[PDB]
Amino acid sequence: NVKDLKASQRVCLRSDSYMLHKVLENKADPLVSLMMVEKVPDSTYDMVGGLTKQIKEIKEVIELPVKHPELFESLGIAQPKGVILYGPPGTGKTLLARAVAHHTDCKFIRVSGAELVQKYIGEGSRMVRELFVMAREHAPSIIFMDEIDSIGSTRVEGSGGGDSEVQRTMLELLNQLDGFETSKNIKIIMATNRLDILDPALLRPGRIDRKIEFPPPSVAARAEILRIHSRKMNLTRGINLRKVAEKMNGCSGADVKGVCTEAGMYALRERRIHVTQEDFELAVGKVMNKNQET
Amino acid sequence: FVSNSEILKPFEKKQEEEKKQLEEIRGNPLSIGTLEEIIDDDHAIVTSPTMPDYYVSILSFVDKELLEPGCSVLLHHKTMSIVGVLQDDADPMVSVMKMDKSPTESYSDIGGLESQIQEIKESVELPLTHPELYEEMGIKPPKGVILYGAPGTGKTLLAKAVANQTSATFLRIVGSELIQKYLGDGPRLCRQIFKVAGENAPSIVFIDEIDAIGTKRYDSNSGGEREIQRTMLELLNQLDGFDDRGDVKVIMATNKIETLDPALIRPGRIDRKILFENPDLSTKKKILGIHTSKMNLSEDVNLETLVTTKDDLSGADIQAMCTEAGLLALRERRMQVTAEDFKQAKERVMKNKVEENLEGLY
Amino acid sequence: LKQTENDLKDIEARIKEKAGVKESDTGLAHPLQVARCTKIIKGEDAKYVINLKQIAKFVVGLGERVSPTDIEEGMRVGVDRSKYNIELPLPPRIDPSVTMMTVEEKPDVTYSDVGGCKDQIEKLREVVELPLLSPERFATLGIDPPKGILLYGPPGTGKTLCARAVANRTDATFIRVIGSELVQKYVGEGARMVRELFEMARTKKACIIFFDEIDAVGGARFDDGAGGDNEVQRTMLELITQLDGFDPRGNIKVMFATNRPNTLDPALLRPGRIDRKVEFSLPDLEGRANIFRIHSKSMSVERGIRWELISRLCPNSTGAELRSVCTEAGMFAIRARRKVATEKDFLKAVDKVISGYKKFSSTSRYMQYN
Amino acid sequence: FPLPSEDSRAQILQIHSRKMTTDDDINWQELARSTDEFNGAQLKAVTVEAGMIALRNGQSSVKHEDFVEGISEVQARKSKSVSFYA
Amino acid sequence: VACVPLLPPPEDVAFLKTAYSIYLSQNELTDAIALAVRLGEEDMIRSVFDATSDPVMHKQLAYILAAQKTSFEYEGVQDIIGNGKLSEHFLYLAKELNLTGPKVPEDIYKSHLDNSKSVFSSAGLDSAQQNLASSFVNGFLNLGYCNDKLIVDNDNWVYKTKGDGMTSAVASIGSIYQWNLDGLQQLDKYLYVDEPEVKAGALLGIGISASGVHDGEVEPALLLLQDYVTNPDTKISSAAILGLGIAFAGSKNDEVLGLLLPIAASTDLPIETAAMASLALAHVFVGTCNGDITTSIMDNFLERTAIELKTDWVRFLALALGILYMGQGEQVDDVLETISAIEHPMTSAIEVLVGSCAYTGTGDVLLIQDLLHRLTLAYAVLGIALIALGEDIGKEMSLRHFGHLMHYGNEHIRRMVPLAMGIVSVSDPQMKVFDTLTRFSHDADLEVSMNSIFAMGLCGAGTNNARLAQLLRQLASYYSREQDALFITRLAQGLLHLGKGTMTMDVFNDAHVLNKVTLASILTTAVGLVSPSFMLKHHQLFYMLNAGIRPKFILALNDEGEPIKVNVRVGQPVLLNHGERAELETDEYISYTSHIEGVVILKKNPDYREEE
Repeated sequence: NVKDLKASQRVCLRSDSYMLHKVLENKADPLVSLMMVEKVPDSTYDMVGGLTKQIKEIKEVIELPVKHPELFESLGIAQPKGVILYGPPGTGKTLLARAVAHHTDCKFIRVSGAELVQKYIGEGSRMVRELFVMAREHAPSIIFMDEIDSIGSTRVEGSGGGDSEVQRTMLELLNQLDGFETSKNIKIIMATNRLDILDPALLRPGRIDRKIEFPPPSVAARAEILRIHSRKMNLTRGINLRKVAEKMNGCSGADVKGVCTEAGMYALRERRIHVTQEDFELAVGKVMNKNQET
Repeated sequence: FVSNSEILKPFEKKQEEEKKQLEEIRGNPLSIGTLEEIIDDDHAIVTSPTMPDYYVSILSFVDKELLEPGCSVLLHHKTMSIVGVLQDDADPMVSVMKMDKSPTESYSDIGGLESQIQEIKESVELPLTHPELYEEMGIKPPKGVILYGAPGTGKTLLAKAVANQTSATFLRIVGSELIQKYLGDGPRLCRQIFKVAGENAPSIVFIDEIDAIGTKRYDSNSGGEREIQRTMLELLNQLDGFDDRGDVKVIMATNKIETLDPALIRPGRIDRKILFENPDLSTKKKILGIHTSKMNLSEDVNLETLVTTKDDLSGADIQAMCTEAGLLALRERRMQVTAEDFKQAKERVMKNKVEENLEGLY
Repeated sequence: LKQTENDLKDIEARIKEKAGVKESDTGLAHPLQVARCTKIIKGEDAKYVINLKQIAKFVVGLGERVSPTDIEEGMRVGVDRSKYNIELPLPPRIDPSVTMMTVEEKPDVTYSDVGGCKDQIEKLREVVELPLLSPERFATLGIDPPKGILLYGPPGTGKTLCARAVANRTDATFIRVIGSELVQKYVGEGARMVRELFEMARTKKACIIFFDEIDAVGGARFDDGAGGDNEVQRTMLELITQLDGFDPRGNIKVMFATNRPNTLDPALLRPGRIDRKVEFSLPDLEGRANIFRIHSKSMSVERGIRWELISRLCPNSTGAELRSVCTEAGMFAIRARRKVATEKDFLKAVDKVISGYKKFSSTSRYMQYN
Repeated sequence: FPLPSEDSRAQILQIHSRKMTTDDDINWQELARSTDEFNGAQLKAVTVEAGMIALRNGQSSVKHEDFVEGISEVQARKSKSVSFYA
Repeated sequence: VACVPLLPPPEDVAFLKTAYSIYLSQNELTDAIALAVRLGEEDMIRSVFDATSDPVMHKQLAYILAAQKTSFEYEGVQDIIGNGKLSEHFLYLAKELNLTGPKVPEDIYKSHLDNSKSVFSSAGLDSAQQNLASSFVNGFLNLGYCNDKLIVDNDNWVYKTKGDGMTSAVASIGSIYQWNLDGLQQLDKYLYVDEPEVKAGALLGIGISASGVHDGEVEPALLLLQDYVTNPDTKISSAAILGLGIAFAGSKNDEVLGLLLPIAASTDLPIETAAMASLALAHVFVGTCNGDITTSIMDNFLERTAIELKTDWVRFLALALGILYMGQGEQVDDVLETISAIEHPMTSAIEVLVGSCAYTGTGDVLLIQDLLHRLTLAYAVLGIALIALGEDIGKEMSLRHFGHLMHYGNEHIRRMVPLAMGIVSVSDPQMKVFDTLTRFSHDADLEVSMNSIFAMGLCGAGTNNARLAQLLRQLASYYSREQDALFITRLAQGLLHLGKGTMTMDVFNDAHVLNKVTLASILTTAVGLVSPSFMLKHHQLFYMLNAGIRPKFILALNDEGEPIKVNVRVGQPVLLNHGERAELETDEYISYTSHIEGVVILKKNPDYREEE
């Protein structure tokens, strides 16, 4: 009958008459085209370090208006808005922002910035409300702006073209979830590297609360990934994470993963099952040679 | 029902028989095509991804008003002649358009600005629910309003409260995405917004922070970039070339519209000027005092202490000083905020967005 | 339940409508994109079968004789692709294909600025209305009415208001086509697709089309473009083609709109596609005294008011700028709650609107020649 | 296309004046001297707008003054103004 | 007061009997105006005003009272102020009588029209096709001011047209002198000379000014009716019956009934086309109790002789029985068993209209369900949908009963549909009414679509403009359909701009009672507005709408010569000043006994008193 027919269901149809015979299968498993939404990602507690001052700041950003928003109305204030996080190159900030959805009991939505810019008839104009429907379907989620973020050294994140239109889209989004919907369960976290093209219209007291700065690399910051990635990577007991880090330079979040990757390539020549401190010094200068270029 | 006996008797006899005549002209493919043009001889044009070729003639069940040039219709099973018509609803395939919702808004936080609040209400909210005074007087009311200054300080928040005071359909259209590197996308999507929405009288379209369009200088058409100047040329058709009965209303709130203004506004279609004003002692009390209606804090601290000596703190600046000081007190799980968080929240707001030109004396 | 019983006589008449279909029952079941039929079973050379599509492209050199006895099969035979004419058997040819056309009815606009338009509107009447009255004076004297005409000035101060007001008294077909959307992407979307409208103008008579937004079409070039504006410039040259070889000026009119006259291509502005130019500027004082009357015809005003002293406060202006004075004067009766329009409301409005409200943001030095 | 001279503009105006009915008071060398750097596109507008001046006067045919009034028609910005002349 | 016929069907009117009895303390005369009315017992009306100790309130007791119209203007109820104006027991003001009887108000309404000014009109011009239409709106635009001085300059007013269009003339320009006492001097100048057919329709413009002032006539109008009858061409006398018919609005008079009684007794239909006086008698007895008209109607049935073969005058008696008994309820019960006693081939198609007129404004389920089986019969229709004119709730349950007027295999049923929603909204516009207009005259039979453009002007009563601006200039291109169809278009523009556009018939009343005279003249025209419908009748059925036309009032007066600024929520102005028009909105400050819309006496604290 017509009461048992769900929307968007795979059924059977006759050849010439096209008559519906019976319901065969259900809605297809893959959704849309590219779905980067991930709940409880591979980063749970410790993946990218430096979370000492980061957890303290992000705790009052996401958790409070999402989990128990009634604490703000009881106090008399309103909900906060997206937060901007910036730091030094060679980090993995994009992977660091993916762990925000763990302790907050929500999901993580990633949106491509450069792919949002579209020529001809603008798709990104409709992709704003298309992702709004996806944001409406799942309330516990965090929408992220990618491809405008910083995975490393970054110069120009916006200009008179479509690059700066991604940040200008947030002007109508903050007005949609508040000046129109008057309900917002989703906080959109931004990212950047340096401060150049940000306009005073985008930075407002309560549109963007605080811009968090990440700590620069140091002796203790070079053992950041060394205390985590060493779990799944085979090493020996003569490996001192703090002492070997003293012989490195300019590698904290991103490049230490690359130095540990080059250490596996050196063990392939010896064809052994272990990697000692001798193979580390070969990857200290080789990785820095690529960073000193250009 | 009463008529199910007498009147229904010479009814259902021809009601079921015509349904069998429908099954003769319908079947169950019900192919959905597209009608390009109406012919007085009752003939149609088929459209489909399979590239159909048909001479099909327009059948009954449709009229001249229902048939539309380029909207989907139902087709016959074999001959593929037009039968029914598809009903449009939900979200059209055009650019981003809001449908409806009821916000909760009033005049509270922007209190003290009532000097310029009652001004915009005269040309917007009043000529809506009371369609009068234009028959006796005969002067056409203005269309939209134009606001230039710092948004979100209570000038744009004023427009957010007016949207609810209309008690009708409100529309919000994005004015950013038109600046795409593609040439010619600007004037297209803008025309289809006001043409399809012309059925519903209330619109009140709001746009925020357009810094691009409006390059003119000495001549009307220069040799500059075509991604900008031609996109504005569509707005001239809406506000001047083709004018409605007062349904569509365009509102643009940006930083400085000076150079932007006299390519669009025209003398008398839209008359409004609202600029950000430094609040006096009376306005600052109504802005900060009403924000604390639901807020709780130490009874030993006066809210007017920092009002006497302060530098340009609007409702937007107070929104953060309430949130920043609130998050510090909430860490200890207390609904009241101490006095130390009041001055601490004012410094970081004044030391960041608030900067003067260091122009003294004069 | 009107439609319920309307199909009772329509389904019975559907067979009568099918009686016309009974002529050709083959291939299952007048504007057309390209002429297409199924096999054309009906059809020197006798029968004529031609179709252009992805399958079985046909061509025939001869023609002009009766094979089909008027309509045949798919009913669509006639002008498409150009190059292709089936005339002799009652053609459905030269018909608008799939396209975007804006066609409205009765663009009613009243008089706006008569101050400097006294003899200026008469030049507009000599365009359209003149051949529709005494065409005999054209053949005897040897003169022809103006076709192309240019509108330059501030953006709709009573210039454009006069353009839409005169068109209402023409009592002909009105079609509005702009230049901003005209760009699009594909080559021919802004030229060949609009050429179909120009070709139909010679077919369907009593048509009037106002070309709008010529700044997005024409304009002068130095380095010959930065790219993407070539089709924008080719559309300018496509407009010349319709006026190049041949064209009647009786049923076809050309009118532009822009903010400055010479910003176009200096070769485009050359005469013969523009016979006369509309000079729109700030008229004199006493000429605009009728504007104050037009707005006060339907407006209640206190008897005894003196318009002589009111016009002295207002310097040289346009028709729309004078309505803004009465617009704010109408708002003086809203807040201050005036019964009628008084003299103090008008004397203050000039200093309130022009002096007080207007201030900056106006067109002054932006028109010289270029 | 070179700038037509006196005798060059005369032969061009003779083409568009074939269908024109005149009073035979026109001197071809007289009208060409008042014209400077006017191509055939601008010369054609003179003969067309000449009869339009006689339209309001009710004249049966154009005369030598009507061709001079064709210059008085507004094409090259020949119209009048204020100040130095009135 | 307004909730009486809400949950229960209106079986008893007893709720309207005792109301003011609560007000015996402070004497509230505002909502107590209409209580015992519509019954015909006026003894309880005079006892309501006998509690007044306030000499000042009598100024406020004029405008709110005399708005009662039908059940007020009866002899002695309208003069109740003039009865004690000499010897004053309650200190009834003598000027209040002139405020009740509309002798004075023509002066104060003319002075208030200078606030919004006006647009005058003249020059009926030419083109007899458009000339009858040119003078139709020409007379309605000038109401409130005398433009007729320019009309006298015209010599031959038409001279082109023949038939009844040449007959009725003064009626077009007679609306300028409506209610005007001093305008009767120039109005009587249209009697002598002119044209023989123009002189025939001279009385139809005279009776327009006598509506409602019938008790205050300075000259008797009974002799004016007989003067036009004694003229040659007795058909003129039948056309002069509706001349005084517009003036039938007023008290109950037996002098006009005694003269029209033998006219209907002549009974020659085919020769002079006369004896139609019984059709106009419907507006004579309204709101009172009398059975005299029914007696003369019964004796005209059984005849059906060769002279009575006319099929028109027989149908004129159907509408007269429903208007006389409308809203009464007392003598209606005796009529239900009266006419039904004698049976004729056509009987139940008439009398059933009287049974539906016992209660106006509220639908009766018993009467609607009983008439469904009987109709499945020309005048048996209107006694169904016209039962409730004030209730929109009954329309939602009757949506399938309105379908009984639309979709059938017979095309004659589609002819009567336009009057379903047109008679309800004729006083004030609504939302879903104007949406009914799509396609009418494009059908096969021309007689099916008539009231289409007619209902455009009827429902168009209201402010200066309406929602017809889309079809306003579109109807002007239909002149190629029918010759009379072009004048049909002007019928809509005339009612929109009637009385300078600000004067229309509406439902606004201080007693919350609909106008009986307004609904009487509208119901007087039921099947067809013109002659070519069915057989030949008359073209004179238009101007009868001028009987119940009176200008409304919204003004705050503490004294007749001392006005005060008002406040009304209407605007773009917002809280507009005195001397303008508004719609159903109250005021700000507090008056003494009322604080309602209309003329209300205010009061202020002598310590702090706001002065204009």
